[PDB]
Amino acid sequence: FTVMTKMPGKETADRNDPYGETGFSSIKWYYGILVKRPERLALIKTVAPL
Amino acid sequence: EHLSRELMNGATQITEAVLQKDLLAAAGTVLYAGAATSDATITGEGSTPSVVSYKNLMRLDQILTENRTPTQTTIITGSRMIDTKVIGATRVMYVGSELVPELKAMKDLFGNKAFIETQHYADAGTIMNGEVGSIDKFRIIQVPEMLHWAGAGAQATGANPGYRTSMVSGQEHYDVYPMLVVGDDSFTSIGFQTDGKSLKFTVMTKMPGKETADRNDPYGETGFSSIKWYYGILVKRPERLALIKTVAPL
Amino acid sequence: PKHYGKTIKVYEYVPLLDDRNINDQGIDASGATIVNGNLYGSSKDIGNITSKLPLLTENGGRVNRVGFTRIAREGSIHKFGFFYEFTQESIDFDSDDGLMEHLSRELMNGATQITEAVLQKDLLAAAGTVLYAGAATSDATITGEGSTPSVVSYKNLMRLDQILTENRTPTQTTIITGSRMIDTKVIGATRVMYVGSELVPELKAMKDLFGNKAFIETQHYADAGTIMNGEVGSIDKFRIIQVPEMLHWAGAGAQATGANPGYRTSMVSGQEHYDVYPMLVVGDDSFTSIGFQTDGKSLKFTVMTKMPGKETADRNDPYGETGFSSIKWYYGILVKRPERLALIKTVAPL
Amino acid sequence: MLNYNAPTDGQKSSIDGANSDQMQTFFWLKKAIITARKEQYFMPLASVTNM
Amino acid sequence: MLNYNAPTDGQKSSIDGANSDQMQTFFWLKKAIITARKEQYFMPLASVTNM
Amino acid sequence: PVLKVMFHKDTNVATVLDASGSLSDGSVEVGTFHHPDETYPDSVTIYHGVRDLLYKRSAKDPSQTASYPNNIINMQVISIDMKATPRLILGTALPRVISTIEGKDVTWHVDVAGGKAPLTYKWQFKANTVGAAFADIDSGENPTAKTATLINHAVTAESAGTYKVIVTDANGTTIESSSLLVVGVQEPPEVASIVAYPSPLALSVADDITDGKTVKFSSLPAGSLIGTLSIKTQPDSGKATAEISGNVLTVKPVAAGDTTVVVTNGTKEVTVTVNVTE
Amino acid sequence: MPVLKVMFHKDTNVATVLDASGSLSDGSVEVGTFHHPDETYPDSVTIYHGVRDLLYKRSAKDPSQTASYPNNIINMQVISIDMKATPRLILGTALPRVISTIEGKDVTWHVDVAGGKAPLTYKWQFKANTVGAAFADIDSGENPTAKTATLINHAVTAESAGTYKVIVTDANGTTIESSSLLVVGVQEPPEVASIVAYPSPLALSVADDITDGKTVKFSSLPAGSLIGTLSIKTQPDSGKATAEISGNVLTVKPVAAGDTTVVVTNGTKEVTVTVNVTE
Repeated sequence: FTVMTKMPGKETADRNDPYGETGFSSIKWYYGILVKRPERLALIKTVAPL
Repeated sequence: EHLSRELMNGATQITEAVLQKDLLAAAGTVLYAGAATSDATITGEGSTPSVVSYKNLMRLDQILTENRTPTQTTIITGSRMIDTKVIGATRVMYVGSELVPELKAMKDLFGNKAFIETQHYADAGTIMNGEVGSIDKFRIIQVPEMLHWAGAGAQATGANPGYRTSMVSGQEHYDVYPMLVVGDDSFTSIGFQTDGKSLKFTVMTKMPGKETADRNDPYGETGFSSIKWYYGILVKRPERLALIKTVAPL
Repeated sequence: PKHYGKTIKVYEYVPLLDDRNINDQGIDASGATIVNGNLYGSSKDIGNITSKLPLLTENGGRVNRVGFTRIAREGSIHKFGFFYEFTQESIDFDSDDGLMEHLSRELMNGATQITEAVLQKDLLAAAGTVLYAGAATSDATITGEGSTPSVVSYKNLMRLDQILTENRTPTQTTIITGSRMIDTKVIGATRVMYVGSELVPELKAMKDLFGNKAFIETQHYADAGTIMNGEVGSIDKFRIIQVPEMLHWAGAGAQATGANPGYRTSMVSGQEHYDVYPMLVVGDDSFTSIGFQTDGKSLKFTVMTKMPGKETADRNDPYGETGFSSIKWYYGILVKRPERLALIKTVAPL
Repeated sequence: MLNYNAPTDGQKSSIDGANSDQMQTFFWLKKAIITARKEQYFMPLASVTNM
Repeated sequence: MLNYNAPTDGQKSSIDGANSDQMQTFFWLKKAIITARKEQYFMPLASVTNM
Repeated sequence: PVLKVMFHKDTNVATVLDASGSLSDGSVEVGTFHHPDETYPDSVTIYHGVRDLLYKRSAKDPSQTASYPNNIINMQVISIDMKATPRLILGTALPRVISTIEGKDVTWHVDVAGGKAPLTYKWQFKANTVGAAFADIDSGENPTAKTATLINHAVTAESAGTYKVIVTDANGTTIESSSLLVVGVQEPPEVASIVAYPSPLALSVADDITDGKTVKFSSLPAGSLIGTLSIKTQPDSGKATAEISGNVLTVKPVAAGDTTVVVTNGTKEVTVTVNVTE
Repeated sequence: MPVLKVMFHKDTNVATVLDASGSLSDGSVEVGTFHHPDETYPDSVTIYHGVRDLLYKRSAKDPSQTASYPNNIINMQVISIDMKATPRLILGTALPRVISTIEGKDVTWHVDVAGGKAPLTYKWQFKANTVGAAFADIDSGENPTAKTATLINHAVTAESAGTYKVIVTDANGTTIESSSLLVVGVQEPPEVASIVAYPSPLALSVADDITDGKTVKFSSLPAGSLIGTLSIKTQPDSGKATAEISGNVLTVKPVAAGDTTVVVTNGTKEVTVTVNVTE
């Protein structure tokens, strides 16, 4: 996870918000898998009781 | 790295082209080859085509002497090597690659070869950067990026004997090519915040990350790179900028 | 290297101001999306350049955005080889006990000659700067008769040098400024050109733009400058090197008739056609040879020999009377800068 | 016969099936081809007056 | 904006022209997948008499 | 193509023939094979094909089949006589991509060897639009489409696409090559001026009163869109009359003396001086 | 890339993204249009990047008019985006790139598609591995599964080998497609090792079977071997029964009580049918 945070103040003062009253926090990542032997993943599909 | 190098190369080329265009437009001493009196009359066909001649160069030198444009080079009085020639050229002329063969085929007043190649006088005098030879009064410098006026001449037809043309409004017209002499004190560059230089590039680069993370992009996925500058010239002595307008062979 | 197929690929990065720079990144000085992102490209027209200048105001903004591009070049290798066979009797009963030495020497000489010919043919086919003599526009229009035969002239050499200067092909030699020996001449040549024996007389009869002899023999400047191997003289900007095995396109020109003033021709499909001869310039960094398992050489010969005896006694020859010797190799080139390979095509005198 | 064939031309090697191909059909020469900066002849001619 | 796009899916990157594409669109895992030898149950049961 | 192979027992001569060929020298038919190979076109050849065919025939009698070691396998004594049509080979292939700009002429050239002469050439074009298929380039307006060399004068943005050439020999065997054409397009520069030619316009009342004379207009720089022209200021009606159609002004004399016509595209103006003589 | 309109209310600072045929009568001004699945970078940008680009060219004092920086709409934190256009169509479950099978096995393809405007229609096509073959609609009448999301090609032969393509369309006519190569692996038929007759023995009654007789069917072993052309090598005793063979079926008719045999051959293998005739 990559976390970016910018608190209110000089760090967010800009022509859009000259006073720098807002901040933000974001999180992002990359993910994926490679399936080598799909036949070794077994699955049963069924209904379930209430 | 490739992109930054290409950006800087483009910037320098653009500045060179702009300065050249300004110098060409600022010329006060303009001479038209053949019988042409304006750009629209520059023609490669007919009985008197607008091709630069030896007498045109002689008259350009005459005009530059009448208005007292200072000379740039000293004459070469010869060396002791065999097959070397003395050179009386005292001025510097800038031409494009398109005109060089035309200047090499030029005849003098007696019908002989007017163009002198650098090897005939390289031993006695210094060869300038980009020089291709000399004609009676001018030492010819070939400029790789010499500009021209595409399709600014007369209308070309099937009678075109082999001069370059450009398509204008669906019709073919002759190109006009410059032969430029840049006299001393003719112009100066206006240097604003350039620290004594004629130009100064300001390059701003922001890479993706927390530098570009913003209310408009909380993730900072994008960056940019920009280049900017100021430029201007002051033309002091427009008559010291001499120009010859002519067609060029294919 | 091994296990990468037979091909080599390389990137070429185009400059911003270039007509090959086709991209969709363009935004003009008013902020509008535009079809081209290379500004004015390779244009030299003053009017076009002025309209596309990246002008900027005090407000800044998203104006004058540009893009870039790159190209991929490629080349590949190919397989070659040949062999010959002999019997035991051809060795034992032959008068010359040194026959096999002769045969092996001739095999290797032939192999080297073939590799040289193949490289020359590839270089000739890969030329990006091709010039046709006379008024010809292709091989089939190269003619030795008519009102304007396709014979190399002073202007063709001038134009070839001009083109090589515009595309910035580096020069290969420096000018010779003369000597104090009487009867010597100064040489302005800066490039090296390769021609065959058949064209040299035509070059030696060439006239400059004013009717004087254009060809300068080496003795006239050998005192002041080094003479290159195979050099015969200089014309204008080129120092002429005579290649003993220069190749030509036999019968590739236009049809030849009784009007032929004396140029070379070949019979093609029962019909007479003019021969086309090359004048080749090999610029620096124009190409490279692909060396597969050649230990840094452009080529490597593998020789396989089996002599008569038990080494060749087999189900097919129970007596072991026959032997063989073979040669094989790989070769290929990668053309990096095709415009730096210049070529003039012309007819040649008989 | 197991043949290399010509994978770059769409002719697969014998070892590769309908759902396989050569991983490395070419070698990448990592040194790129670049052009040099164009020359300038008029910029050196300009004198500078400070603004 | 110069975008990577999806070269593997036929969407060229902004930097690649008609003559160019990505030299490396994937990473090759050189440790291959193989299947083990099938088991034998009757061969161990066999005694041998010399012929 | 399918190549028939004939074998002569007494001379160990294997003759390769077209599918329809035949011999009457006592040779027996041993089989046929595809050349070039359908799956490995450039990995085997006629020697391998003949060897494979001969491997499955008896050495005692080539008419009958046999297995090893009673088959013909010693190729060292087998002479292969080639009488079939030579393989069609593409000598000079087209450049996979060609890049240019609008208004440039583009040439494609192909060299083909082998096959049964005479060869025929047919060029095809496929536009970049979705679902566009190859269509023959009509050889009528463009004669070069029938030859090995194709020339397209003044290409445009609509010329961009894939160009393919199909070469067929006398036996109907086909070989083709393709190239992609990329046409660089740039925004047309804005009109910086309009040029009139001739200007001045000389008229004679005696000679020009019926038909008048014409002035043509062009834009600078060349290739800029001149737009719609109109007369902003008419000439003096006592000296001349003027009408404009497209980029052509027609001026008719009325009486001797000088006048002017001002033509505009709405953003730029050009004055035509008109000199009228008796 | 369906084109989407964008309209902007200057007081609420609300950007409504609508369909090209769509409209809003709330005081919103059209600010432009943009292809949503972008036509060059379909997965590198979204609606946000399109609204941000259309609003940069419009004035922050009157969105109906155009403007340049620094007087354009460029703070998107204050701007909302109200989507009222059809959602983008998304292949959630694509087809495998290649399915490998053997002859006689049933194959099943299945696509899952999200977004679009209901109802989503489906159309399966097939291209042959033959030369100059073009995609052609699978008969949705013969195979009723070719009009659904799951195609089922039962008992695939070598002729089945080739490219299958599904085309999913929304109520607006927007499409999206997926393709799969089928490889149908083929093995030489085993040689016939024997012919099997059933029933054998054949029981006949003179009273019941004299008109129509009874039939014996033949099969090859192993299963899937080519039985070839069958013929009677040895007829039954004509005083007990008569026999005729057509294809792989022997018909035997009783004549009188008692046992007999029929020998059937394919030219390489033989099978004897015992025939027991009762009164």
